[PDB]
Amino acid sequence: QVQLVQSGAEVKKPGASVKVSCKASGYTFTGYYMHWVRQAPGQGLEWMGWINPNSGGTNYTQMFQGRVTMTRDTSISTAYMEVSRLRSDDTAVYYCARDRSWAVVYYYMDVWGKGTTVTVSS
Amino acid sequence: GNYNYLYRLFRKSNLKPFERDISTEIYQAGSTPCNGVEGFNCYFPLQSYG
Amino acid sequence: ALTQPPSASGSPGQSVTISCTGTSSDVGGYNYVSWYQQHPGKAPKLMIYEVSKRPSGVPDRFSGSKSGNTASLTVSGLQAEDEADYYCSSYAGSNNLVFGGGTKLTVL
Ligand SMILES: *[C@@H]1O[C@H](CO)[C@@H](O[C@@H]2O[C@H](CO)[C@@H](O)[C@H](O)[C@H]2NC(C)=O)[C@H](O)[C@H]1NC(C)=O
Ligand SMILES: *[C@@H]1O[C@H](CO)[C@@H](O[C@@H]2O[C@H](CO)[C@@H](O)[C@H](O)[C@H]2NC(C)=O)[C@H](O)[C@H]1NC(C)=O
Repeated sequence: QVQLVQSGAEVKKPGASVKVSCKASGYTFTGYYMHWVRQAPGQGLEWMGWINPNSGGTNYTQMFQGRVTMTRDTSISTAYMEVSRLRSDDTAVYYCARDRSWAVVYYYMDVWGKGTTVTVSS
Repeated sequence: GNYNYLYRLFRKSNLKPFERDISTEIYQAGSTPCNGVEGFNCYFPLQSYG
Repeated sequence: ALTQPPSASGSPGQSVTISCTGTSSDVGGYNYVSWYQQHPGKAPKLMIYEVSKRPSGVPDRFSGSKSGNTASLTVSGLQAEDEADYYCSSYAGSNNLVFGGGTKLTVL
């Protein structure tokens, strides 16, 4: 099993916060870097950032640095992605992804979660 | 669990006998250095056993 | 972002190609370009991980290689199993990865 267990769909008020959790299973949680990518239902797909369970270092794009934070939890073998202001522009299905790379941070993103649907309403 | 036990994976050079490299200084890329950021290039040197 | 043609067409048993016209910068000399296959309603999987390499479980019908600035992967002998859109990806400098817009593989 390399299947990622991903949290259920959440609906949020606009402007507020939301957190998405992905639970790793089967594979070694430590070295394998975990990226976070968003897919809006309109079109396309975009990449936010990664958390590594080994060191806990983060990186982000300019579009999300200072607006969204990520964290790990090695106790339950899970990593959390937090969004500060759930704008109406951010209604998307958020995907958590693993790289082929063992302890290095190449962006070879292989196995993806089932899809936590995030909805922003008004 | 049991992720406390770490081990060093990448180092710039092989250790001297009875050396104790406690530094988590980021590994060298081969390209221009990464002065405190992980990612593509200059990876993290430690690794948890699991 | 990486510019990309929107669509491609074909029939089962034929050969077609897809591409995304990234710049010479951030695609050509900046390697680790990868593509992904995404059915709607389900998670995608990596289909070409290096510039020209297939992960385990990839069928032999898929092949791709960068060509100067642009990158392209072509599929021959397709079937109903390949009715999905295809996204390309590159490093594009300083941990700032970008995806392409995505082209949809269509089969008659
Ligand atoms: C993610 O990695 C990039 C790559 O180095 C970092 O970008 C540089 O960060 C330094 C320090 O803040 C700045 O002086 C440079 O101007 C940045 N360069 C670019 C092109 O952005 C970025 O800071 C890292 N982000 C995090 C959260 O660690
Ligand atoms: C990493 O490199 C960046 C880029 O040079 C450093 O940022 C500069 O730091 C010097 C001295 O601290 C300042 O005089 C410059 O104004 C800074 N420039 C920018 C664009 O931020 C950064 O300090 C370095 N960090 C470490 C930990 O070495």
